[PDB]
Amino acid sequence: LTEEQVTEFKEAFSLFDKDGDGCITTRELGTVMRSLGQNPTEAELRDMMSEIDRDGNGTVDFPEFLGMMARKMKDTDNEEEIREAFRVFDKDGNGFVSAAELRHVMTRLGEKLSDEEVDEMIRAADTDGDGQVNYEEFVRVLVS
Ligand SMILES: [Ca+2]
Ligand SMILES: [Ca+2]
Ligand SMILES: [Ca+2]
Ligand SMILES: [Ca+2]
Repeated sequence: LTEEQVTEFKEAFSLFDKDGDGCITTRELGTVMRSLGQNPTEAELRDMMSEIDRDGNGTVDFPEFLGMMARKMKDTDNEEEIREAFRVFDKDGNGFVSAAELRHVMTRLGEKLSDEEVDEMIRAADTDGDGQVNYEEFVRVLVS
């Protein structure tokens, strides 16, 4: 992460760590959520904390909080990277990747494929039978 990002996350952490002791407990997470107009149960708060408490000591320190934010940012970036790739493959912007578009963009990526090979790729990913690859069909492949 950048210095900047670490700084914004340190500010956020400080808002949860009400007593300033360096860790966020389930009670402090309760106090933050109620201050936002929410009202979780104690079981729900233990469950939310469990997902972020990497070492299992029951509370969340700043390295664990930063690890949660870094993984959230990476998930958002991977999703954006796959969307951007789809928009680059869909050269005419109609929302579908055709066999001709896929053959052409693979050459830009350094792969010279035959029309039969690209047509096999289209049929493997084309789960609705329209002969083109739509965005969700593309995501399915890039996630497998
Ligand atoms: Ca604390
Ligand atoms: Ca911990
Ligand atoms: Ca297209
Ligand atoms: Ca399709």
